[PDB]
Amino acid sequence: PSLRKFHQLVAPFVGQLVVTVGGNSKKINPNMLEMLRLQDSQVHGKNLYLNFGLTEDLGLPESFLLPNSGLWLCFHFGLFGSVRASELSRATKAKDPIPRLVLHFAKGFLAFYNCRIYWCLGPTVKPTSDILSEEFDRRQALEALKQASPVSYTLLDQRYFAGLGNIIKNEVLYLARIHPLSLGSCLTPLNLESLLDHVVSFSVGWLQKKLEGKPLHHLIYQKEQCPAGHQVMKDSFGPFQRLTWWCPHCQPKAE
Ligand SMILES: [Zn+2]
Repeated sequence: PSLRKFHQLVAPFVGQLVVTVGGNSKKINPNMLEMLRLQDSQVHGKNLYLNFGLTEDLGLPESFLLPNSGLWLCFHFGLFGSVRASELSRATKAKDPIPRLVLHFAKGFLAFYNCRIYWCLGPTVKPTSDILSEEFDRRQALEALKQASPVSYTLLDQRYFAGLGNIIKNEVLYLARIHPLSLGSCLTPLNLESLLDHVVSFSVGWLQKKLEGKPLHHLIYQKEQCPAGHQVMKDSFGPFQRLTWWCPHCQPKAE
């Protein structure tokens, strides 16, 4: 799979609106891409990055209230991954293969075969740091987590947990039932693995909930009482300070 050819195929569609979508991969719900423009396409290290959005002059969206910057889709091509332009592949005597995704433009369409398709932060950040990307360097992440500093400070480090902000920090911390100020050296590997997995789970879940616009129920973020019902405490901590919520009863400090 030479991704240079794939990029050459994708290039004529850059700047064109997406009319409709098809395929059998509905995990990302590609119908979000309707009436959006393929604003950019780039290739870096066995991955293909496509950007969809509505950017007008000066970088402003179409309709503005004072009162986004586009979505990035990552395509990780395996040994037999491929993309087609205005044509569909046929089987080689093993029924025709079904494309994972088909994007329709007025000029033509693109079909992607045998590839992993997931949202990502984009090319600007290294995929190893990206928490959304499947190619997430969990070795690097745990090496960062085992440091002396409290877990909130390490989690907010974009070099190793890129894309992780305040809300994900608080929710992932409550889900593992660990205190925000607990040290990464003074935590069990069980809790560390649970936290690291909850990162990847809650990130993609929250992203999918936010894209579809469905109302999201916050567990501990800006909540007066925890799910169990204990009063929630609020204070500011940082390595630059940020607002934090935690339940001391649910999340002991644990020396
Ligand atoms: Zn509680």
